[PDB]
Amino acid sequence: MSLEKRWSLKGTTALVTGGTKGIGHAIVEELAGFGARVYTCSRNEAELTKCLQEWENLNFDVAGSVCDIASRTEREELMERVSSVFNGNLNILINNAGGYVNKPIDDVTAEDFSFLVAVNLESAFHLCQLAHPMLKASGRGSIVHVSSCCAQIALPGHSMYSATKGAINQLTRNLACEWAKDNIRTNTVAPGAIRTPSSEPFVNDKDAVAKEVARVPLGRIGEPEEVAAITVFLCMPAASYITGQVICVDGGRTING
Amino acid sequence: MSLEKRWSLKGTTALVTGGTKGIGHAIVEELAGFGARVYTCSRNEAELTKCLQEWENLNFDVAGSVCDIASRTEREELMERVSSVFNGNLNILINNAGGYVNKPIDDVTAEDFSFLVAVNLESAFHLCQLAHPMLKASGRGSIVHVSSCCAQIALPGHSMYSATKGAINQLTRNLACEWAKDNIRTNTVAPGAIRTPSSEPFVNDKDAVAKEVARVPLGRIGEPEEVAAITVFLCMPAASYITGQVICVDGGRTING
Amino acid sequence: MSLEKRWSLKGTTALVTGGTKGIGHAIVEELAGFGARVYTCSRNEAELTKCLQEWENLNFDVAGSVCDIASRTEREELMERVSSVFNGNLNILINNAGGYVNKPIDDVTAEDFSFLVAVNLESAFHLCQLAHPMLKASGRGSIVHVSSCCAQIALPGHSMYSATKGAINQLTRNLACEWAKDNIRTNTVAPGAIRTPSSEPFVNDKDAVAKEVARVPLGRIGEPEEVAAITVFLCMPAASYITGQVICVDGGRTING
Amino acid sequence: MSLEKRWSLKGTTALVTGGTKGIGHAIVEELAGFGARVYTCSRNEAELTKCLQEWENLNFDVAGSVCDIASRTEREELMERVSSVFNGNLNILINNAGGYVNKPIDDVTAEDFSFLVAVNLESAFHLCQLAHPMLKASGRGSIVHVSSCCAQIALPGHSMYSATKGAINQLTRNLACEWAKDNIRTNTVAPGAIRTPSSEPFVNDKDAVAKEVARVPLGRIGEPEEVAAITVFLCMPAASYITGQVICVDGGRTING
Ligand SMILES: NC(=O)c1ccc[n+]([C@@H]2O[C@H](COP(=O)([O-])OP(=O)(O)OC[C@H]3O[C@@H](n4cnc5c(N)ncnc54)[C@H](OP(=O)(O)O)[C@@H]3O)[C@@H](O)[C@H]2O)c1
Ligand SMILES: NC(=O)c1ccc[n+]([C@@H]2O[C@H](COP(=O)([O-])OP(=O)(O)OC[C@H]3O[C@@H](n4cnc5c(N)ncnc54)[C@H](OP(=O)(O)O)[C@@H]3O)[C@@H](O)[C@H]2O)c1
Ligand SMILES: NC(=O)c1ccc[n+]([C@@H]2O[C@H](COP(=O)([O-])OP(=O)(O)OC[C@H]3O[C@@H](n4cnc5c(N)ncnc54)[C@H](OP(=O)(O)O)[C@@H]3O)[C@@H](O)[C@H]2O)c1
Ligand SMILES: NC(=O)c1ccc[n+]([C@@H]2O[C@H](COP(=O)([O-])OP(=O)(O)OC[C@H]3O[C@@H](n4cnc5c(N)ncnc54)[C@H](OP(=O)(O)O)[C@@H]3O)[C@@H](O)[C@H]2O)c1
Repeated sequence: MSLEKRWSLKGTTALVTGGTKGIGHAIVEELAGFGARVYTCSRNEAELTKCLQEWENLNFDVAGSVCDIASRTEREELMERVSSVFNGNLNILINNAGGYVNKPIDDVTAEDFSFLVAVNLESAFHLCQLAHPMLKASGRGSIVHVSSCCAQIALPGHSMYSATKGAINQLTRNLACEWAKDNIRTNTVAPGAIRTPSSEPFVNDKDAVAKEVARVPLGRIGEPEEVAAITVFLCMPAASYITGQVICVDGGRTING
Repeated sequence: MSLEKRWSLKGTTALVTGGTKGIGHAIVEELAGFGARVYTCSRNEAELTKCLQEWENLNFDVAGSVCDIASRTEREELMERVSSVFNGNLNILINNAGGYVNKPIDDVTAEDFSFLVAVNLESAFHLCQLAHPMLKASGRGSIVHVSSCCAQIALPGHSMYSATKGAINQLTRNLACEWAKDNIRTNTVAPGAIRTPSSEPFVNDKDAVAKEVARVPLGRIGEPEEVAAITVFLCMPAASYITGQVICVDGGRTING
Repeated sequence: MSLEKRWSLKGTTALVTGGTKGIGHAIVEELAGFGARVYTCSRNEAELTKCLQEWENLNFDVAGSVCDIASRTEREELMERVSSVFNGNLNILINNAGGYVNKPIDDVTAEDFSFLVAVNLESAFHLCQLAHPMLKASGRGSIVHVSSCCAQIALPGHSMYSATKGAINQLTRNLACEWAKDNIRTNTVAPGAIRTPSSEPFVNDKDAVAKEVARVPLGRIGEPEEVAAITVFLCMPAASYITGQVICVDGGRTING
Repeated sequence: MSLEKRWSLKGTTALVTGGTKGIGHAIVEELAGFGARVYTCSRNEAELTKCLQEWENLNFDVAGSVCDIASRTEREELMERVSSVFNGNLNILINNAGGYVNKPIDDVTAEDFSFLVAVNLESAFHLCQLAHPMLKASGRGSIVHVSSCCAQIALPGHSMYSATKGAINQLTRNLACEWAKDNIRTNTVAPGAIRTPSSEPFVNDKDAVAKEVARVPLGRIGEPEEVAAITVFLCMPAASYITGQVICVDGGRTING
């Protein structure tokens, strides 16, 4: 296969959960920029409609609908709309939307626990199950979860958040092996500190980011499109021999002494 | 500190969940053999009473009560009995009891998901929270989760089971870092195929174990006391500089090509 | 930067060691396909000349000279020619050329040891040293080592080969952290079994292929351009936040139980 | 086997390279404390003689001879003496003695490279080869390398040192798999900062200590016997199912964000 084909996504369809802000927003534009048809979602109808209007002016083909992926019913309705819009053919699934709690281990409540598990673990797992017939039908499927580099080290207050992301890391390996017979590859991008609306409060704390950036060899927090780039590459045919891998996008955070 | 003291557990107290069968049963006898006072539990009153009667004849000091660690209420009652029996001083917590489901990813039900998470992840997490005041009060605390070597590789049908065990692996690192100030170390033993009542059906399938043992460099399945030995060592003062680690007890399974 | 600029190597200069066959040949053509001026080498003058002739006819700007990277003097002369050709401005360094010995541990000779160390480890380390001033001068530097997925698992007869590759994996982390101040990133691509002239004896052993393929979830040996694609991506500005990582390109080999 | 027999080295024979100071000295006394007949070595005749005199007075059966493990001829003469002393029956091989250089990557000289490779990598590999017939003859063999926790992260000035130790980590996996048929297990203990005569310049730099201690969850540098304890455990029959593992002994250093 030629270079132009191997580095292209024209004629592919993709689903990105939580694509109205930050990393997921960058992933949607990065996928559409390489010729993919993108479907996304969020919980805010006004914000989602503004983004769909913005992407239309950029000549992108992006559809979407309101969906809280922490609800089993709404995950099923979402995959039913995706299956009808894309005619049951889905090439790409990006499990981007997540949830975050920053509390010491003693302070994690029962509701904190179930919230993180529902949005970070059960949602991705169920969406993979629902996507399986469509990924197999497309002929070339690519699942990319976005996890966190703190699923390999210990950060203060990240216990249950990092634990759910660690489960996602292992789920990557099971999916890659079980669904290899369906020509479906599964990988994970694990970001470090990235400038998103969710990381804004931490970013506006001068003393907090100074502690963080000092641990980063590249000496800065990452940008959303620095995560979206590798995410998109893993979905290209050029990555046809890469499956089951956890790629850290952290500027060297986790490997730094 | 002398060699005899560093390799001893005399004068310590321990809690082992699910200590009536298999690995947990071996852990209880291994802890008691080194002079520890052991508290354990299971869901079967008759079987638990027989084990407590057996350990009494072996001159062990083992107490216990019926408890389903998948229930939040029963976990709280258990830690209240442990706190009264041990006078609020607990040195060792062994999160041994677990749950297992063997199904392809497509077949994992919503009830399969919540069952595995409750017994493998939430129970261990909550029991650590409840044990924290007593571990800090003892002056030298040791938490050991028992996970699985399949939280680092992909085995058929192990998806959600391995995913919960992967979360346990990351939780080890958070606990070791957050509670280091309380002189509490946290580690994890990750067993391979071990001869227990739970692994019996797989063990009695000649073709299935032949596939498994062929992947094991040592050419056999492990015994329960091969897991209990390292578990006990991690609780001794000799392991005083080992914390946050995931030790695989698999006969070389996961590192074998 | 825009999408077009982030996914481009236009205006860059690169060095690939061993680009006349196999993976290195795929990397050269992949780099030039994205607009990079390439310099390559090998030990065979006639073969390198034919490659340079072929690449010029494909309108690539690729230069080359004969060099045995296992020779310190020839590594210095190589980096001297690269400096004059590119005017002391080098963006990319790909350490591809290596050596291989398949013998049990009892059979590895002292000459086998020193050969594997010289070609797989010392060459890459020294070339990084000699390239450091030029990479810093470019303003945007990217080092990529080609290691092996068997640096994480044990394959029969791979002991010393995998040991040197394991040393490469660690060197990646040191290079990423020490030279991040110079705007240089360092990563590593660790391939599985790839169809190259070196692997030809392994590929023509139908029994040995079937044994290896059975352990690969994707059910096949990789192709050279499947390694070259991710190699080139790690050199693009799109990978600006990825450093110190070892990316296994093996079709799921190392994570398949 | 019973508890007493599984946690015993009575009747065993061991070899520790570099047992006159620091970690190796702790390993010798720890092995003999459990009943093992030990053989050790160093490059200083007077110091080794005093150690042998001290160990005899403590009623240990420890023998020794002068040997520079960086010399192939002296490694062969060493293993020749070990064979006659133990009558060709060797249970345990501890590769403790090593070398260290702290320089930035730009400053590592060709002599620094070859020195680190010879003492940290080639010595251990060759000694394993020479010990293989004796370990197989013992009927129960155990190899333990002493690597470093910095073979998983990047510390300033550790590049080549950590690279050789990273090679040791991989060699552990090959040795465990190739020699499992001979009833030989191979594992690795990877220490953090330990109070040894070698680390004395680092320990007497109050600024350098505080910088390192701040990254250690346990908030202190380790002690030699904290490394020796787990080293001895991996040689006991109790560890019969543990092989091919790298156990970090660093107080949580490598997993602390
Ligand atoms: N520093 C970092 O940013 C960082 C570091 C490590 C890992 N990560 C991971 O990277 C991923 C991206 O995170 P982010 O930083 O972009 O912030 P985020 O809050 O995880 O992403 C927010 C986007 O997802 C949507 N969303 C949130 N919860 C949702 C739900 N339950 N159902 C449907 N949509 C939902 C949001 O829209 P609405 O709020 O309107 O629903 C918004 O469009 C996350 O999974 C996170 O765990 C981020
Ligand atoms: N091959 C293997 O055996 C293997 C491999 C990898 C990992 N592991 C892990 O090693 C650990 C030990 O497992 P195992 O093989 O000994 O079998 P297991 O079924 O996990 O352990 C059973 C013991 O725990 C008790 N138990 C089970 N569920 C419980 C609950 N909800 N509440 C309280 N007690 C409970 C059982 O008593 P009752 O049933 O009477 O309650 C029994 O005493 C598990 O966590 C498992 O995940 C085992
Ligand atoms: N299955 C696989 O192919 C596989 C698997 C894992 C890792 N790898 C790694 O991936 C890399 C690519 O290997 P490959 O299979 O492409 O090898 P290959 O097909 O034999 O290619 C070797 C290339 O490097 C050149 N070369 C070899 N030794 C050299 C030296 N001392 N100095 C200068 N040039 C030299 C060769 O040219 P001359 O021979 O004319 O000098 C040739 O152009 C290697 O580092 C290998 O260790 C490969
Ligand atoms: N902070 C740490 O201490 C630390 C951290 C990470 C890893 N490590 C590793 O742990 C191991 C223990 O190091 P250590 O700190 O105990 O070193 P040390 O205190 O300097 O002990 C060195 C011992 O080995 C002997 N020795 C050194 N070079 C030798 C050679 N070429 N041939 C024969 N014997 C030799 C020495 O005796 P002579 O000098 O009289 O020959 C001495 O008995 C080393 O492999 C080291 O790389 C240590």
